[PDB]
Amino acid sequence: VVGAVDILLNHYSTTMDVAPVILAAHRNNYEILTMLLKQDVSLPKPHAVGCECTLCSAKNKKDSLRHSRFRLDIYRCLASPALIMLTEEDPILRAFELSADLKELSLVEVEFRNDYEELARQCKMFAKDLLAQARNSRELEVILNHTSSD
Amino acid sequence: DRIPLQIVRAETELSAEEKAFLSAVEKGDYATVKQALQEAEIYYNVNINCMDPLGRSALLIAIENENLEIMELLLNHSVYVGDALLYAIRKEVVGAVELLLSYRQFSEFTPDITPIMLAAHTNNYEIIKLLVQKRVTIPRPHQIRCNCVECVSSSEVDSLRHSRSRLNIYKALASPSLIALSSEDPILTAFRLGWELKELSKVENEFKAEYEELSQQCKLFAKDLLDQARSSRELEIILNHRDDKYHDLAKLKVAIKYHQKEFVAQPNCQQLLATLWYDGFPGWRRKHWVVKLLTCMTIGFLFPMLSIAYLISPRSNLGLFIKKPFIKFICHTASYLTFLFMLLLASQHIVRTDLHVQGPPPTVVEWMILPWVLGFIWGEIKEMWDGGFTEYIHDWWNLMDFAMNSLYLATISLKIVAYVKYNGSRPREEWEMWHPTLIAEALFAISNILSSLRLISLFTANSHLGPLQISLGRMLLDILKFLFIYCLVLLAFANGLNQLYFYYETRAIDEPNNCKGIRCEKQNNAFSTLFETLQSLFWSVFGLLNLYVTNVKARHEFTEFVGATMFGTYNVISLVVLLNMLIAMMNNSYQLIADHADIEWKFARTKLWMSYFDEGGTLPPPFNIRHADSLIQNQHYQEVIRNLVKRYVAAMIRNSKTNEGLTEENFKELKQDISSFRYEVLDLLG
Amino acid sequence: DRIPLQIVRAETELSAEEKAFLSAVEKGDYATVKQALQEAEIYYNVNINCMDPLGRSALLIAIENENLEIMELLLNHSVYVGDALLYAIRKEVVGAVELLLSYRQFSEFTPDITPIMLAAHTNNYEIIKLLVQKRVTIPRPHQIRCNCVECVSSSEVDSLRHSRSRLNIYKALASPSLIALSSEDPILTAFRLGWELKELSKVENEFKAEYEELSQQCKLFAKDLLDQARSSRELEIILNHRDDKYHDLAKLKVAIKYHQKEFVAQPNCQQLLATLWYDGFPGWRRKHWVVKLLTCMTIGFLFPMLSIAYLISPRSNLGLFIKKPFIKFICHTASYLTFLFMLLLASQHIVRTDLHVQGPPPTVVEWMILPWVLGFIWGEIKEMWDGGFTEYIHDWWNLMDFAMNSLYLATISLKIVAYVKYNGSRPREEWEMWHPTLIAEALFAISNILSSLRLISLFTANSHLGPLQISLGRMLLDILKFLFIYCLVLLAFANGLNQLYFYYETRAIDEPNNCKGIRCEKQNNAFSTLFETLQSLFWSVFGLLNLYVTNVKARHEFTEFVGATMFGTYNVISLVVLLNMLIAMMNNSYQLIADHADIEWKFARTKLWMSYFDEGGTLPPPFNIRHADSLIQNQHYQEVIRNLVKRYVAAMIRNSKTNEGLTEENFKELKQDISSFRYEVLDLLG
Ligand SMILES: CC(C)CCC[C@@H](C)[C@H]1CC[C@H]2[C@@H]3CC=C4C[C@@H](OC(=O)CCC(=O)O)CC[C@]4(C)[C@H]3CC[C@]12C
Ligand SMILES: CC(C)CCC[C@@H](C)[C@H]1CC[C@H]2[C@@H]3CC=C4C[C@@H](OC(=O)CCC(=O)O)CC[C@]4(C)[C@H]3CC[C@]12C
Ligand SMILES: [Ca+2]
Ligand SMILES: [Ca+2]
Repeated sequence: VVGAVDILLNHYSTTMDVAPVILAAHRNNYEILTMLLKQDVSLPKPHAVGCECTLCSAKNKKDSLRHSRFRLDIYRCLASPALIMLTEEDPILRAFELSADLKELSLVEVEFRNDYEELARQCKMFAKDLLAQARNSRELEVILNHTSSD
Repeated sequence: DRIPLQIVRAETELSAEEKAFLSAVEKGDYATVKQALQEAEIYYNVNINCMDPLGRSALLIAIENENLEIMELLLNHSVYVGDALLYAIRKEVVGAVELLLSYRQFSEFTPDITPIMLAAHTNNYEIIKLLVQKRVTIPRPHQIRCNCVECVSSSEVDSLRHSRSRLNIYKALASPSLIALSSEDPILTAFRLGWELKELSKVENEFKAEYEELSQQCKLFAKDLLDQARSSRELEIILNHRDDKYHDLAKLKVAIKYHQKEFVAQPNCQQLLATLWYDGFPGWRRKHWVVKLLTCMTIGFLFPMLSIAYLISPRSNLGLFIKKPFIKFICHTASYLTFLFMLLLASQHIVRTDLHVQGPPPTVVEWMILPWVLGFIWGEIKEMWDGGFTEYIHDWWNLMDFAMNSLYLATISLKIVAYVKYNGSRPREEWEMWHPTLIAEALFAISNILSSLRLISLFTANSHLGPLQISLGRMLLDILKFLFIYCLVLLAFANGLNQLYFYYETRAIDEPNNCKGIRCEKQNNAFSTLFETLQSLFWSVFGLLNLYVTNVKARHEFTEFVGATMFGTYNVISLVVLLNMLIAMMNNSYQLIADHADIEWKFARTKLWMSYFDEGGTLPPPFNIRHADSLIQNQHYQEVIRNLVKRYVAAMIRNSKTNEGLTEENFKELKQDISSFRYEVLDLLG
Repeated sequence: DRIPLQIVRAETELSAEEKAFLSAVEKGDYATVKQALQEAEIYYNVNINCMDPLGRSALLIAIENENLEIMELLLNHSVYVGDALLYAIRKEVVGAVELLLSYRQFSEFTPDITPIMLAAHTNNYEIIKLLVQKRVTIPRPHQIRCNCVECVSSSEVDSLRHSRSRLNIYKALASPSLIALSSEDPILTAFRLGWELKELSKVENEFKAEYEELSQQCKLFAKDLLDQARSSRELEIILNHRDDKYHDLAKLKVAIKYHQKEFVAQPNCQQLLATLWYDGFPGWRRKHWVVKLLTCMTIGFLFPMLSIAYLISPRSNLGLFIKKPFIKFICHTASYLTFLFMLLLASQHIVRTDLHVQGPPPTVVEWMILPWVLGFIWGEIKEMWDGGFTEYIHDWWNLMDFAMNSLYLATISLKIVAYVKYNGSRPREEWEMWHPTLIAEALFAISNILSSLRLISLFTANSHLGPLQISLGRMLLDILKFLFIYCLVLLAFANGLNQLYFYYETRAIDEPNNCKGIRCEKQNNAFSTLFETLQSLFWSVFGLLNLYVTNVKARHEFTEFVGATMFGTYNVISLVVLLNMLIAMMNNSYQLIADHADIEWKFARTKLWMSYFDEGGTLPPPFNIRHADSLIQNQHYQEVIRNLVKRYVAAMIRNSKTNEGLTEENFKELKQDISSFRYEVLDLLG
């Protein structure tokens, strides 16, 4: 609604402190995300499938399904073009790296492969689109000859 | 010249006043409509219940335009309301409430359709709920093939109606929303209904497609409800519910029974099963590729011990280890593999035996093979008994198992028989064609081939090979059909060829090297006999039949030419035409099968995993030596089901609102909204 | 842990007042907007030229909602109008008139887009007409390979810009509307432009798809204008128009030159050609197939008669008959068939010539064949002369004609070289390998193959074989590509096997029956020489190479094994891998080809028919014995073009209106419309 989101702020459920952002990102709404991210937010980091401490073992014991859905939701958020644009210094590199991760996860989480793969393709497309916006060749050079390493 | 055009089947025409009345309704001018009505009451100049060229009356026009204001006006003036409810239900609007509240020849609805049936057909949860709130009933369709009931003997009269009426009933009973609102166990109801509908698809040759579609609707509904699960606690409550032990994945088993593949393949469901399968191998799949191989190989090598431990101390660390499903699979496969290896040792004839001894004492390797054989037998026996013949009979591989085993039995019998009799030794050459030892060897060879090809079943456990195995099976059905046609052609040409060359058959002695047939250095007497002609034609398909076989020694040119021409036509029909056509057909199917490959494979894999999930299992070589509870369970299932249904209905609605285009009816509605609005404002301002 | 989320693309936020102003524009509250504007003047609390985070300023927000009233209000006040015209053009509003009338970084439009270009890219006839009315110019796109101009040779400054800029001009020049409004011969320009765009697609590899899309756009436009023809008079005026005799189907010819296939295949165009083709046989379409057959047969049989009459007295009625195109085709086909029959007789005892007379005298049959051969060559010469090397060369079949004719010439030469220098009659077995007579016979036979294959060309004429011929030809291209891949495979294994067995070569003498090679009863030394290796591997594709060709005489097990493995791998790669792939590839190609076969076939047939429509035609055997007018013609063409363009513009609009869903933006406008009306009414009534 945007207007409504504004009003509410003016005054499933995989979480609640960050669920607004997680949903917005899924809603891929730049405006709403801009509003929400105004207040500092910190999505939890999806621990890798490898962990075995209660960190994950306990959860994977209480509710494996929820845990899995939770992680997918975090990634579905992190892989939102809007969020990458707003929060990442180098949007392209993030898309490259995240696409790689979302693929690995497809292999690991065989159950939700299609989901994790769609997200990967989404990231790949985003980067292509951002390149498509180049207009002169000076820009192309800056982009294709830049490194994130000192 | 010119073709005059006239209205042949003429119908009464609307007077000018009546035309205006209906026109107002289409524009939503309450004022004019109201006035017209009032005047009609006085001067009786308009039949309030007049009809348009399309047969729509005023109330029907109002219903379609969805103008409840005008509808009320018309109803207050007591307009014929026949079938109006049905039209409203089809439009799926809240005008239904008004008509129901307003309670007390041409129709677009057959005489059988009832308010609830149509609501079900529309799948509008709200309208259905409204109707059900008031007593409503859908006739129970008689069981498939219920001739006993003379009522079914009504088919003699207006079968068309009978058939349509039945389909309408099922089309309603199979509405996701009705099943949701009415059925106590929505999932089980869908499973069952989807099966009955499939059966009907077969019995009712015509209307097959409809019944099949309705069946898929039911199947998908069940998967969709499962998809609305959010926690493992729910998923477990659903999949382990027994209608009436528990914790036996009862519902999953029912699904497998009703071939509910999509349900059994749902990601979350597959996840649970995996946890059960790889118990004891945390992240076995995650284990590095090699690591997996390592563990599997090691466990396999230790299969006899693990087996022995279970035999010794069921309640021991080792004894318990074999109970794990994945371990059983590893062991039960390693056992079979060793069996096959033993059979290979025979090839190399590691234990060589004289070719002259009739019925020799079973060789060393044989003895070793004997146990496994016996184990496999008893195994099949157990399956049959435990599962009942129907189920055992159903399994196709069971046929291969039965055949493989039977061959092994005969082999043994003959081996034995050849021992008691034919106890002496003679040059193999002297042995009669059907010497027991000879026949036994052949049977053994065939059995060995069958045994090794039984490994194909194991492919279902592999992510890569499995899907292929499943697809192949599906295609095989079609290949069989093609084979029947090929056979007919073969028989035809076989009869013909044999008919022409049988006059020129020659003796084996006459033939060089006393060899007669298509399998001699110089092929001869190929078409002399039907048996030989059939063989020759078969081998020709592979190009192993030389062309010189088409000439008769006496050299009768004409005959030979006809013979070669017949052989040639066969080659063209078989290789150039039929063979190629098979390619096209197989390409068509493979394409389709590919669409549903995963669900098929996963359904198959589950069945396999489930088999091991059970408790009655040891490798073949060592194979042969309170109502309160139910109440609670049901209560929980009902709670979960309630939530699942709730979240499902909502989802469906949301999807429709956001994933549906705007049709012309929508434009007409908006246009009416503005029109009626205009007229009102103008009247007020006027 | 946690992943921090911070905004790095920091952006200023609009003041509440500002933000509010923008919201009012979106809702269409003229009043509030008006107030805000006035207050901002005096108070200066809101920059009227502020922007949304999405870069939507007020004027832009108004243009998109298409509220010209608010637009005027905003424009009246001093609101920056940068690039607004472009937005008003992209959206295709005619509120562009207002902006054009007013005249007092991070842009969504590249710095090169000028209003005229954008309008053209949108293809709005109206909007374009407005702008064009005012003097407007689109830069010339320097021709392909115009590197000479240092202007383009300075692309080093910014290539991407240069390339993009170039595409934008063409994307504009290739707009059907701009070509309708600004070009004198809309049809010719589209033909030419289509070609250039095609060529550019090739030179500019990147943007290939874009240029190709544009070319198709131009081709479709020309066809559509043609389809707007409503009388045969118009169709003639168009197809027979010469830009600069007339009445020669000039534009039809140019269309064939530029490969405007669709234009040529257009129903009407085809119909006209047909009438010209079947002149002399009106109703030939109605003629019963049998009747037709009869007519064709008679004419063909009498071909010599008709052929002569013309020569003697073209004016003679009979002379007139052969001039008709369809006739020419029939006569010319009969001549070819007669020729082919002559060739067949040559291989028979028709003349029963001796077979040991080295340098024999030409037989009667050969003598008769000579005239035809001469005619065919002469025809080719004329073709080259009357069509230029380019056209002749372009034709694929002219290649075969050349080959056939050249061989039928070398045959003659060698025959002569043999009549001389060979007066004896030595035994054929004594003749050397390259005896001229032997070489001559070989060439003649090869040509007889080519000659008989030329008949495939005639298929284009039939409505059934024609399309098939075309489709197959296209698929041949695909096969050719595959052969390249295979060739490398062949070469690899050829070299390997030769490198392994070349040591074990043996003299033919040693071999049985003094025969050395794959074409000997006992295939021997098949891999000893490279050439044999290539041939042997080639034949192995057809299973004509025996496996005993891989065993060295000395029986070196290792070498033989390596060889067999190499041969086997080749067979797997070629027969089981590449071959099966080719099949799949071809399957796909046919599916696609089949779709365009008709346009492809009709274009082909028209070229054939056109060939005969021309006046210079006699069968091969008897082959070798005003400014005023221009102005009027052009006026007529312009008249027809005016009508066609008008009809086209209207038709395209109708199609756009009747075939385009209501996008979301459309909805937004309606909502804004109601909103504005609401505010206005509320105020007046409040
Ligand atoms: C290719 C030639 C040498 C024939 C080899 C015969 C056997 C040694 C192969 C043929 C099929 C193979 C089986 C194919 C399927 C599987 C599934 C595989 O499991 C998986 O791939 C995923 C893990 C899981 O099973 O849960 C375990 C090995 C096994 C039984 C394979 C064991 C080795 C088999 C019996
Ligand atoms: C099948 C075997 C016996 C080879 C026969 C060789 C020729 C006798 C055949 C092969 C292709 C045939 C040609 C295929 C195409 C045509 C088009 C056909 O015209 C039509 O089908 C439609 C009427 C029209 O041409 O306008 C006239 C006969 C002709 C020349 C056919 C004449 C007879 C041909 C030369
Ligand atoms: Ca079994
Ligand atoms: Ca030519």
